Amino acid sequence: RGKGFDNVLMVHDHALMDWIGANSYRTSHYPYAEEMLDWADEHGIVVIDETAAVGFNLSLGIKELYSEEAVNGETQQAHLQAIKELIARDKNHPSVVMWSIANEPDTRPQGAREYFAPLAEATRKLDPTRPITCVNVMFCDAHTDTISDLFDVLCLNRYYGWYVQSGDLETAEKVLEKELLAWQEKLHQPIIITEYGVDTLAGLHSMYTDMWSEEYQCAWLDMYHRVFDRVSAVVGEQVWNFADFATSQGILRVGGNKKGIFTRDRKPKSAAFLLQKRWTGMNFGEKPQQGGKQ
Amino acid sequence: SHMLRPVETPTREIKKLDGLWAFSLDRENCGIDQRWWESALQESRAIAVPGSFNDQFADADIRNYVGNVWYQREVFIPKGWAGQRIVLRFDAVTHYGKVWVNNQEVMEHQGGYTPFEADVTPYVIAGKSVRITVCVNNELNWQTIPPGMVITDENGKKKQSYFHDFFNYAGIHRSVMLYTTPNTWVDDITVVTHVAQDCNHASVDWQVVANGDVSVELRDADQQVVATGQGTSGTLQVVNPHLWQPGEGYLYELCVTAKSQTECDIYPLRVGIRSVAVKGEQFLINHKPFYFTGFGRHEDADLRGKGFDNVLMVHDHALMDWIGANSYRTSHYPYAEEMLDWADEHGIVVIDETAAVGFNLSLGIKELYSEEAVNGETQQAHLQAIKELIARDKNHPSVVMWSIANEPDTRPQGAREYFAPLAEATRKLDPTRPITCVNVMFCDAHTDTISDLFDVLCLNRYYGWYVQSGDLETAEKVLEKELLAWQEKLHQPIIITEYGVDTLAGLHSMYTDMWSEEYQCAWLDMYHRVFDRVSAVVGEQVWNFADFATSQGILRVGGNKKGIFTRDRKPKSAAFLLQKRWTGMNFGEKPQQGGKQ
Amino acid sequence: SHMLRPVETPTREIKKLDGLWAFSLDRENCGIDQRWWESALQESRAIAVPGSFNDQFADADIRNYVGNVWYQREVFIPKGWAGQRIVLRFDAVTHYGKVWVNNQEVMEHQGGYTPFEADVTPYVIAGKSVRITVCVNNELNWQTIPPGMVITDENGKKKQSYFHDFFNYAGIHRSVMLYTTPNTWVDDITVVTHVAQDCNHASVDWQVVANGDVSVELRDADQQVVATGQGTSGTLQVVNPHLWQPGEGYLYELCVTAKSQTECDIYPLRVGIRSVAVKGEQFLINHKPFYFTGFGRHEDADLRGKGFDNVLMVHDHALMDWIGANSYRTSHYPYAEEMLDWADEHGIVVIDETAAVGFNLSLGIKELYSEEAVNGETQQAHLQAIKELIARDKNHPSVVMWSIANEPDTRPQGAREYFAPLAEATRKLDPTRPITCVNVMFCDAHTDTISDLFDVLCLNRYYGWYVQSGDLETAEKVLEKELLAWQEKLHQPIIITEYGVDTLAGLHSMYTDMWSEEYQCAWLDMYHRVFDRVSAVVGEQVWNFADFATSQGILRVGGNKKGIFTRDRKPKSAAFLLQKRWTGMNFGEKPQQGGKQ
Repeated sequence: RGKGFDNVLMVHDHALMDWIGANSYRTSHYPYAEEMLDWADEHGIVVIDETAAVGFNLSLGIKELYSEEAVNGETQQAHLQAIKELIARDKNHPSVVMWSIANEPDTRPQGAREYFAPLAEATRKLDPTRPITCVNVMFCDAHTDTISDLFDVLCLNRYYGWYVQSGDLETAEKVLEKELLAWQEKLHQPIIITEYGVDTLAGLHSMYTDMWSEEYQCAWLDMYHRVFDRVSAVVGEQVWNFADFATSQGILRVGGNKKGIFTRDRKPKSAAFLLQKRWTGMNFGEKPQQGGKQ
Repeated sequence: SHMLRPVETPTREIKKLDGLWAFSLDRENCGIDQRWWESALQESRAIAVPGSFNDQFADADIRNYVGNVWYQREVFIPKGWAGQRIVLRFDAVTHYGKVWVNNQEVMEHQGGYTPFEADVTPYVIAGKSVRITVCVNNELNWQTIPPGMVITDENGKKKQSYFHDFFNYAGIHRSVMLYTTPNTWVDDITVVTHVAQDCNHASVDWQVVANGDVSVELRDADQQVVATGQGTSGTLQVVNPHLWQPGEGYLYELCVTAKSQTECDIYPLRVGIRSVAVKGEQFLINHKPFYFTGFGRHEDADLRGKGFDNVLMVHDHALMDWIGANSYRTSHYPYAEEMLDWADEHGIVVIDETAAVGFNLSLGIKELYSEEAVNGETQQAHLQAIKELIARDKNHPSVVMWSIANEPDTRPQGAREYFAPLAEATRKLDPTRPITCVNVMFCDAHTDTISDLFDVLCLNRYYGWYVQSGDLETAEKVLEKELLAWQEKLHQPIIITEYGVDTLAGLHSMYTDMWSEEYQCAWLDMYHRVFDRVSAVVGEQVWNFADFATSQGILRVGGNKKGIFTRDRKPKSAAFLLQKRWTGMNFGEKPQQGGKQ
Repeated sequence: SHMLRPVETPTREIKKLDGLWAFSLDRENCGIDQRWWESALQESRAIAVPGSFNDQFADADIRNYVGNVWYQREVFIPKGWAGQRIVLRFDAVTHYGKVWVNNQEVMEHQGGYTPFEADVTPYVIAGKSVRITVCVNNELNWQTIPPGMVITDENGKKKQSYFHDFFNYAGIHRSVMLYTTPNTWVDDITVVTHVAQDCNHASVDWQVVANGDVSVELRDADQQVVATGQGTSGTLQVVNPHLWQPGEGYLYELCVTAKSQTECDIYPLRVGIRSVAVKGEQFLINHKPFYFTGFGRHEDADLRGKGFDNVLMVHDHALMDWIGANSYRTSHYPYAEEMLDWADEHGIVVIDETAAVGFNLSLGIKELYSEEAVNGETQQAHLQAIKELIARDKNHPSVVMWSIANEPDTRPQGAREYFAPLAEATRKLDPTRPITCVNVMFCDAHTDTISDLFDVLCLNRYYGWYVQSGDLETAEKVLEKELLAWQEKLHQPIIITEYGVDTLAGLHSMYTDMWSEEYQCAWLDMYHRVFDRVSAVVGEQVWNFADFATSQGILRVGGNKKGIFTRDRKPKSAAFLLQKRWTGMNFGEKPQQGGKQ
């Protein structure tokens, strides 16, 4: 039963998270049901509410389609009502600490700053108790006409040696920090990476830490780690997918896309074993040592 | 310039391929500087030859390394080679190799997949140990074949990029041997075997000698003689029905004798009497329509990369045999000796290609005009690549066509300027076989180049995978209407040289979806449906014998899974599908109309 | 009849382990008296050597077949050889090979993991070609090493049944040369080095009964003659020595020299200053107490099983290197030439075993013979097995034991009695290197035969595997109190030779279940803690290196997944433990048995 509710799945996944040391997650690319109230509350799990606001590009084959004559008034107003309906529901829930208003929104073409800011300014008027956010794509340089200013914690989710720099970990780190440094200054606000990951086929090992192997995901993941906790600005790290999950038709994606730390049936990849040493060898809720004595 | 295959006779050959050699990485570019070929190879570990070197060591920085590498070997010249012409050849060294036999440089080569042999006695006296050093380079540029493009990092860090699919494995892939002939020796031969309405005839013979008087006799299926021949470079011999055919491989045995006043040289050459012609949208072999069924393949195995190994060749052919495959195309470069070996004895019909993939800037999934980065210079290298392959494969009856390139972009302006000469050039080199140039997806929007300047249409169709994702009925519609387009337009025979989908090995779905065995099957069955209803389709070659390693990228699951067989030769469900279809097919004859409503 | 594995100089040889001998099976029998060795081979098929005949043709009816197989190759004998003799060598034909040359029995053998030796130039011409027929026998019986029983099924379905894990891969698994040598020739050498913490002084001795006179030049590395004494047997000296170490394996080269008025022969054989003996309950070489770190191995590869590959060797060895194992047992049979090459050069310490395995009816985990077989003709054969095996590796610096048999049954009937005399024979064939034997799961003051006679008890078990299934904590309880038990009884050094689990390569789970990656890992280091916590334990060697093929049954799946690596060398998460643990040791020394708290 995809996208459907199960008491078991909730008791179990939550047990996974518990074990593996994650205190948080975004309901991603839509609102969930009632894991909110139950789990996050009771166990103090901090959630970053998102909206089913996703897929505002023609920009990633990785035709034609409409270019901002749609994604217009009737759609902004609908986007309005989406944020209405979503604050209606979780405005009490102690586990809600943000409102992500949209994921991966395109910020360059045409009339972007203009559609968007009024919605920052409406939601604001519906909750000022919890700061609002928005989730960035891979365009960066002093960059968004719309996202930069209006939001309180920039949430940036990328794959810096994945669809470009394929498997070059060392340069991808170079590019990673100098661009966190870049993102650091511009806004002098707190930065949370919301989708960091790789695609890894559950049962694949190899000596050369190849792409799509267990030992790549592991090497790759902790490449991030080092430049992560080495930047004052970074305050949130959230690995992109929990489990493999189904995806639309195409190539790039296989049986879903194998982007989970766990598999669809919750069997754990070797990456679950990193993120449980790292993630519990922290003190509760506090940045690790950004350097250890030498 | 001009060679023949070392066969053992009053010629003898010593195999020098124990491939226990001393390997070093010339990590900074100094091997040649510090004259490394003239002393003990420092830091030199043990490596196998024949074999690629990328995979042997389970080491990442050796795999994706890009400069230069050395091969050092202590070897022993036979006593008995007294006043003998002693030549040293390498059946292949992949992108570059110069050979120092004890501080004498004797040979260097460019073609990555063809032989190069240099030498007479002068540089070695019999009965003592020589130290052979090979410099192998693995760089591709715009004049190389394949083409390539190398990115240098901010810091003399060299990172090779290319435009083909399969991993750029480099090293001595094939056998290296020291071999000897007397001072009279047949240097080259050429045979052309005509047949007429099947009961009949002619076996043309041409010749070139190293100061000798060639006598020729074409002798045996049973060892008894059956024709005799005149002198240097002349003949036509004539007899009865015994032929070489797709089904069996039946081959005669023509030997060449040269004669100076004292010295002698007898070389034997196997001869398949077969007719190969294309007449009006039919590919005739011994004058009857033939139907290709088979594989595009690669020279790719599990630890040896592109290295050559007998066992695989024996196994893979048991698998091609079982599946009912009658043909294959050497998918992207010349293959080694599976030509005579096994393609000739069992009359497997081969399409052999040159090393030319990636003349395309479009297939991603720095740049801008596919010309004056493709030169009259590359054109030259290309012509050279061709020249060296026809050279070696000229006589193999297995080979029934030449493919001079794979999937070049023929939209740009010079495409036709570039191929037309290469087209006319390969025909003047061997008129006996049709030529072809394997097609990417283009049909009226296929453009200038030379489907028309070629003899039989080979089309690569890895379709739904990319264009109509996972859709069958829309995919069937365009396939058939495109295939027809190519009929009306060129009226030549059409071979589908690539058709299939990446399929994870054990991934089953009740919704046949992408990467599921169930899917591979439907997709393959769809194709067949439409082949079977388009007359000009005279052959199907499924894209891929087995999962083979690839270059970098997302569409690339480690060793992207293009195969029917796994890289460890295990059958995906799709194999049994082809077993039924192909062996259900009475041999070599296209099905009459394949389904019917 | 003992031998020396060829090398060259004015001994030369022609690798003729070429590919593609002709191949036929003998069913409805009839081969040996239908004079098949001439008039050659109707209806054969191509086969390659060296390798198995089993997996090559991807066929069950060949794979499982038992009985006689025919193998036939032609070869030109080199001119410039008419002077010397023409010795033909197979480095093994698996169970039984009856060589012929043009029409007459040339050699015969039953070993199977050891060499043959025959023709000294007398049978046919020094300058022409001569067909070489071989007949190979798969079958095993109780007087055969790897004993088994063949049951001819009703109307002749002759199935073979055996008593060990690995599959009954047969045929010419190894390199089949032929060689040259002058009529005075060295032959049958013997060397060995006794040392103190300071020096020195290895031994000259050998059977050159052929026309030769005596000369012995020993070299260090790099062509410096040092300390040479010239009479067939007089010991030598060291000014001060650079001694054979497991880290480095520095070895000397002494060129035996047999002088004559007619054609004197010089031979190169290298040698290493190995200090091999036991002292109390500790294992010392160059007089230090070091640790064994390896796997049990097998000669099993994906397409040519039990057959030789230069690549596989360069690669596997690279794996071991990376993963921190300095040792291994050739398991359940002798190998080929990884001995000399790798172990020597890299100082890898090997524990030679014999194809002595499967001496029980005792583990379904019928009837069969109970010690009326496994008798005299079989002990004598077991005798000859130890003969043939010491013949070969008595020089090899990497040989530090002789395991005489694996998993031998020690309780039923007449065990102490068959066995001790073989401890007492081998002793008489080498006292330079201590002998051993490998235990099964019966323990309590236990073996009638094994306990006393051997120098380092070698015990390989699975203490929470086929019993105590997955109970790690009690299995540890039981593990130590039984190492304690094994500790005292014999006050000798104890090496565990097969410790492992079965793990399906791609299986993870939260509950460290059986057959998961994270069980093998948890399980393996459960051993680890009780291991290095027992003074007595000096050797740990994980059972299998890679998955490998096994006989028919249930308990075992695709082999049995008992390797740290998979058959195609892809590494399980256990390779990642045994490489942290195994390199976070100091070279060759027991870890801290406790770390401060």
